[PDB]
Amino acid sequence: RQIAPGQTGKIADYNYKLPDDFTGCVIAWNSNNLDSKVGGNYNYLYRLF
Amino acid sequence: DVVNQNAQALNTLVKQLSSNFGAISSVLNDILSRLDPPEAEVQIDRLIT
Repeated sequence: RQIAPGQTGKIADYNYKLPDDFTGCVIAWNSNNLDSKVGGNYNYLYRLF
Repeated sequence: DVVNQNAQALNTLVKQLSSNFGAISSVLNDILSRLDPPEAEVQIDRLIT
């Protein structure tokens, strides 16, 4: 709910922003059954600052 | 009856300065500097119209 033309945040200010003329689509779905780990899967990382 | 009339016509356009025209307020750049880009697109669309 941050990937939108005109929004900001963890996605659109740091690494991944939409252009103002996004001629695309938005599709997401859950795949937690292949990334679930008891202690946590910390191979996948992101940007905060 | 010519000249004053034209002045009144110009004064008519003077009264077109501070009209809302369906927008939030008639101030252009503050609404440009407060709201979302598509929200500002809607407001400036109303004002230009």
